[PDB]
Amino acid sequence: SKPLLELYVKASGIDARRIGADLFCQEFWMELYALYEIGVARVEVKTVNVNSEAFKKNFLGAQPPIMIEEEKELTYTDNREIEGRIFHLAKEFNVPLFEKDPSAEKRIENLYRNFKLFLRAKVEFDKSRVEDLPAQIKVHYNRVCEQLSNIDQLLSERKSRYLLGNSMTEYDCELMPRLHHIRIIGLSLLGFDIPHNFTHLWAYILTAYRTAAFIESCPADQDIIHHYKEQMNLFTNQRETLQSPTKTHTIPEKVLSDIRVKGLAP
Amino acid sequence: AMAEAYQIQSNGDPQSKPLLELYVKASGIDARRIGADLFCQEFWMELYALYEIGVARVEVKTVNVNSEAFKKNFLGAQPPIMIEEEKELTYTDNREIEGRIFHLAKEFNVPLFEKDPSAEKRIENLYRNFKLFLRAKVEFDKGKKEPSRVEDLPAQIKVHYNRVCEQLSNIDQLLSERKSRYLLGNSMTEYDCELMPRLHHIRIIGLSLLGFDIPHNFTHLWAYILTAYRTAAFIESCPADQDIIHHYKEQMNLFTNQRETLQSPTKTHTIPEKVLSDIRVKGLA
Ligand SMILES: [Ca+2]
Ligand SMILES: [Ca+2]
Repeated sequence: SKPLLELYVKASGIDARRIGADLFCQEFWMELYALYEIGVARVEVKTVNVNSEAFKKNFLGAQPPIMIEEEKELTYTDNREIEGRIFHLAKEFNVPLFEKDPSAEKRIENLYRNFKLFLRAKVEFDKSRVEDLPAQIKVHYNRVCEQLSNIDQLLSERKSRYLLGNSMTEYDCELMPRLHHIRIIGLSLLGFDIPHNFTHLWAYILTAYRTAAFIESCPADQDIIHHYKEQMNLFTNQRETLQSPTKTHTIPEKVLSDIRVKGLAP
Repeated sequence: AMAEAYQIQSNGDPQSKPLLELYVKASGIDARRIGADLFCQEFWMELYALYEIGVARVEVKTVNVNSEAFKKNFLGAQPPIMIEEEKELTYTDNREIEGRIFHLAKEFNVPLFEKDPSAEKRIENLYRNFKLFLRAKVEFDKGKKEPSRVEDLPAQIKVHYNRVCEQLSNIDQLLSERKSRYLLGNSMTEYDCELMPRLHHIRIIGLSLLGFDIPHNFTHLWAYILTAYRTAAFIESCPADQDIIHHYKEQMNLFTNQRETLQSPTKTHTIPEKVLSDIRVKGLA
């Protein structure tokens, strides 16, 4: 007597059995998990290879995320449609999953925008150590750090476990995957981690790594790395290809100590 | 506001108003031609509404989604994508693109966005049944040199066609009761930006591939299609017939020979004769 929603997510380009690193797939999967956890929806998630013939013919060129509600004969291929259906369901069963917060919206966009500029600038430059970067590349790195600081500041003013309060919202479903992508790509491709002095931001990342919605929907490190390399036309050798999948959900020991001192975790 | 209007010296530079660039999926036959992506046409129509009244500057550019530069520049995002360079902003997600256009429409008192669950259901139900019929008939005709006529189809294929006609009929009925130029009233809204391209796709694909026209007795609907073919927002953003056909062929994996690949592009915006008369004799145009 509760709706079944099937979510199609883009598969890893390395192994089509593994979930890929599309951020919009993780956003909706997180939302759906939040409804699933509390018995408001039935949810199946399926991986798909977007280059496949059956995929193209079945969705006429739509890309994941795609959500299906067969009991209603409804296919939601557009992100507006998927969000609207999940919002309707959240609202129906009084689940506080959606809120409007222009501050979060701006912080999220601006962080990832600067991340993308830095990723491209540094990869092209390296075709190095961040400390040694010349001004014209280093400025992109600094701007990423500035946005990370801004979110640290926001979390520090709010004193909240999640971005808007003590419960998860659509904005965590967007920011947490972006932060984790920033970490994984930072450490592997760019030469940096999130600055250790941003204790609130790190506490929020710990919160992500303790949130079942995030954990269950999180791609392996190798699949995050391949996602960006593939779109950037960066070669991935077979050693890399064959790496057994891992999920790096660790916090630096000194950061964990700082989190305890300031009381930023349970 | 007039009192206030007398107290504002708002500048007269075309470069005052926001510049929004829309990247649209190109034709897979000739990448210089606009493709048939329905979300691209929806937002282009909305941008044109704002463009034509001087609310925004708008440029449109076609892209081969398979190009290395496009993949690298937008990290896998697909058209439609909207750029507002002067704000350093890139809207890659349809929620973001709509959000920005919605904001601007509101800010300048433009009645472009409304909420209507009648309209939203009718649009979805029409295109859903069209897609079912497209897929069912294409598969039925596999291994035949001459395609089947719709009138000869067995019940489990023909039902999708009948459901298409039912939904077209439902929309005709809604328009007849509303007596409006556009779907919701006198002004183009986002729902027109969704239905008019869908209707035109259905008309072109019906005549060219599936063996049917939008029924000629649906006079109010045909009047609304005529409205489309007289709305600059629609006309300017409308792909050529060959690119609409190719769009569905390339995903339905159907064969495009050298000839229709070399077919010179045309845009068929023609109402049937008796239908145009019916429209005139009811004053629907
Ligand atoms: Ca989608
Ligand atoms: Ca898009």
